[PDB]
Amino acid sequence: PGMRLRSGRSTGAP
Amino acid sequence: AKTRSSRAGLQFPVGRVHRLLRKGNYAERVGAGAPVYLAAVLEYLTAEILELAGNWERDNKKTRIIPRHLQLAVRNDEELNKLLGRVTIAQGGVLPNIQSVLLPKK
Amino acid sequence: AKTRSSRAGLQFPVGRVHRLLRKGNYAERVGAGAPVYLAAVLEYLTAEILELAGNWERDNKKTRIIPRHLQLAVRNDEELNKLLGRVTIAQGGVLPNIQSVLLPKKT
Amino acid sequence: RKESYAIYVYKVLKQVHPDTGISSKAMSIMNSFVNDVFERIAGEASRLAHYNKRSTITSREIQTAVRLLLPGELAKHAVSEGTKAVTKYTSAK
Amino acid sequence: RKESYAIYVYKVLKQVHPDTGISSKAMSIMNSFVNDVFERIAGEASRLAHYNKRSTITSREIQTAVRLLLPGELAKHAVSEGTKAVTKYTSAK
Amino acid sequence: RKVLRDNIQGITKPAIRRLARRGGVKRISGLIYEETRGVLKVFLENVIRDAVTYTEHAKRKTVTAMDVVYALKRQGRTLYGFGG
Amino acid sequence: DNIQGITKPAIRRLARRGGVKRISGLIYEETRGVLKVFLENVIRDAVTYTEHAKRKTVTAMDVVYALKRQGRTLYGFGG
Amino acid sequence: PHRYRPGTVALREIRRYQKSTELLIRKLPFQRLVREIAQDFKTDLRFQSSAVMALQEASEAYLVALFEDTNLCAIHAKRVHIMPKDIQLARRIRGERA
Amino acid sequence: PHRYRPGTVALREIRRYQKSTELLIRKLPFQRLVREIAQDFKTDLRFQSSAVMALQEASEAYLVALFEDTNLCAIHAKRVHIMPKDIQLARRIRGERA
DNA sequence: ATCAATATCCACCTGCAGATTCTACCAAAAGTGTATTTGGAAACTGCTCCATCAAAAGGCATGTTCAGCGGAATTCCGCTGAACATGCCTTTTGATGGAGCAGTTTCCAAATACACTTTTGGTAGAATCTGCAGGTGGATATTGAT
DNA sequence: ATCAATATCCACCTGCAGATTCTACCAAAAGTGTATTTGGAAACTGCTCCATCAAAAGGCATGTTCAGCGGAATTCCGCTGAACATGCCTTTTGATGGAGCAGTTTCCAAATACACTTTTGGTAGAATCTGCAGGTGGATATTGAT
Repeated sequence: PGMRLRSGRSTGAP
Repeated sequence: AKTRSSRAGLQFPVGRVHRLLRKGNYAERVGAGAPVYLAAVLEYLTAEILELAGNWERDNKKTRIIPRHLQLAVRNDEELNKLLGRVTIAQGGVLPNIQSVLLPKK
Repeated sequence: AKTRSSRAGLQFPVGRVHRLLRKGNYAERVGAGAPVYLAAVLEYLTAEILELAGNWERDNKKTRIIPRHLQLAVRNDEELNKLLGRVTIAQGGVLPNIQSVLLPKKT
Repeated sequence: RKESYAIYVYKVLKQVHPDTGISSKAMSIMNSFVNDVFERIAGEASRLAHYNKRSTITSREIQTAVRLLLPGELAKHAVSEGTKAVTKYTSAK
Repeated sequence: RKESYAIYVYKVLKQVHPDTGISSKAMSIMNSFVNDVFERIAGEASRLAHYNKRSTITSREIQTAVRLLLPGELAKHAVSEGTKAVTKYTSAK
Repeated sequence: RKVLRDNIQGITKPAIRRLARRGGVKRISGLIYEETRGVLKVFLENVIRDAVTYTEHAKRKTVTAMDVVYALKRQGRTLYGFGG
Repeated sequence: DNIQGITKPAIRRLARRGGVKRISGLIYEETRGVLKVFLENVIRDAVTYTEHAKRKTVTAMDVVYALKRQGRTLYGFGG
Repeated sequence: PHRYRPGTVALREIRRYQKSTELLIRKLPFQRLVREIAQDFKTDLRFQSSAVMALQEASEAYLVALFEDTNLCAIHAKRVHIMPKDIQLARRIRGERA
Repeated sequence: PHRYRPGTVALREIRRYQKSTELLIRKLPFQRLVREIAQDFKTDLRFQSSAVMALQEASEAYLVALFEDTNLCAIHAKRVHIMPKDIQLARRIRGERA
């Protein structure tokens, strides 16, 4: 799980 | 052989980032954690922008991101806009905006 | 033994400047011309601003240059004013200047 | 040759909008974007170390540099992500 | 020990105006002045060298730097003083 | 010792007029003073925020004049006279 | 001249993109003057990079660089 | 004889141009003006087609933004007309003038 | 019973303050504002006397330079009375707003 | 146009903080001098891609006309500057205790320095593929005259 | 409220410039293993200078009163820019020798890197020096009432 964007979404996946 | 970006769990080139720091005359020495921390920060801000630019892409019913979208993404976002407040995105237009004192009448 | 400075005909220290360019991390190496040339441009500029300040001092019937003299000198010279356009000289005040519309009368 | 962050920019794109493409012109802007920020952060990093008479930059600098360069929330998220990439990177082998 | 340009500013002061002094606050401004321009020129020089994939800062980089940074006249005279100084220095041995 | 509050009011009406004077201002509206303190407060918050960031990075508990000087230069307000 | 080649209709379009609804006739001349001062400051620096690199061709980077130090960074023509 | 009242079309164009991204100055005239101005810094020069485009892009964005601030000054003085003095006051505050 | 017309003393003041270079804000007061603002950003902080001086110096040179722009903005609107809208139009153009 | 009321200008005066004047130690500069390494100018050359010529392309220049905007004139309400009385709190001088910045010696985790091996991101000539810009059309929203 | 001249919109269509996927060779990286080196935290602690409380007085903030005149609302008209249609000249689009920007090779002046040897800019501190800040008083404005 990658990074958390301000919007709440994340990279997920590697 | 496993790459550092993998160890750091990043998309960005941790090696490259690291290579650029040293060959950039920023300091005598470069800690091993610097490029890692940095690569992350660059990847993260990159995601942040594509994220919003992508949104602008669908708003205008388009599947491919072009400069306009990037402009719309950055200027429509108080923080990214401040970050790039003295940057000009070539082929990025301007946000639609007409000073109220200048429209119609009743 | 001769200071590289005297060799170049300069008052400013060529060695110190050569030194600081290294420690400053501006490039891998630093040719010997660099410090000579830079120390000069620096020495030339201080002479330029001191010439003007000293005059400002004189104009004010003062023997000792102070910040205000430095400000008057700089802000009264198109070129220096620009070179320092985003610099603030502590204790330097501003140039006497009042917009016309603000003055009394007409005729 | 001429390196660019293009592929990585692209890999990150698909992580967020898997069905969205990107024009070359746009890619060119993202690269200018990355190179820019890189430079700003690296530069600030550099200064900090010089101010404090330090020879090594080192994730401390990169971080303080982020705090100094990135706006509000944008910086909050940035600092964690970085602090995370360095931990994950460290806790391995 | 804390270094300064104070004596060199002073020498020069006595050259242009033999009977004029300078208060410490004034001298301090002067000290900031030099370090300031010192930094800016070195910086421009730094970047010029990189843009051109060179690892050395020669008098030449410094010169172009002085041209990009100083306004019209000041630059023409700075370059003069510079070229002249290097030349004399060279033929010094 | 003592809780610090409402000091932006230490930026008295008099002090603010003087400033507009050195600035060439002849007539001042009654609403200027509050607007001014608000503007001064943002300026001080940004400059101090940056200065203190330097301090913490140096692991000191004392904000130095260099901290402020480095802070000012970041914001494009380079100051001469304090070691900077 | 060539500066007059930057026509009224173009300055009108530019102005429009910036929200301008009414344009005083004396504007066009004033605009060209401003645009000239702009190009002079940028080109001057850009060419100074060109010369420093012993070239006879101003490059996009030569421009991207001038612009950057003019404090007007441009994304799109080279990192 | 249909006939839009003054300001209706200008308002139309404002809508239009704030939507698109294309440069609004004709390329060749611009291309001439650039070379002409550069010819005073170095004789016999060549410009990559990209350097010109970058240069034009920087300029239009500059002017456009300068019109925005100019409009602000005009509106400030309770007008709806950008005048030379408006551009002047704006460039002045910007630090480009004095 | 003497009495100067409104504006006479004001003009006297501009000429006066434009002649001196001493700080116009009370020192002790300014120091607290700084210690307050600073304190809400981080606790148990200390200040070198000279650091407070630097902040005052920066601040006043800032506020003064801002007032000139404001003053121009009012005059632009054909007033001699600076108002908040003036300070605001200036900061917007300057790029502190925008 | 004179007149009284005050502020401004100015040369003189002098106690004093701040600057100039040594004395003396000296660590850190800075310079002198073989040794080793090498960045980059110099000459040579192929391949872009840039300046140029030319025919297809479509936007700018010109003049009539008049709507509506800017600026002059007028007017009045009330806000803001000048003047004054009252007294608070900042500023100045000082002495103090101790936080905390700063110097110094120690010393190991971490970085630089190769050496070698593995991979990978960039160039490419080639084939293949697709988001979407214009274009048509027919519906309907907008503006403006009546 | 009533058309009607137009602009704007939306659904649908498809050609292709531009994005994509491909096979492929490869210098340049990026990773990896070994040896050497040092930058900077740690512990100790000298001593700068910061927070503070003390005390006093007068500089200057505060609050008020009062009315001059600036701002802003308003009416108004002279005129300047906006809209528009007529006429075509300049810019745009595509094809082509060739001037240079780059890729490779070369080798020499110049830049390390290291060792001492020498000179100097900082500084500590007791010390005499001196420009001028701020007090003074009178001569010359400058200002506002008449």
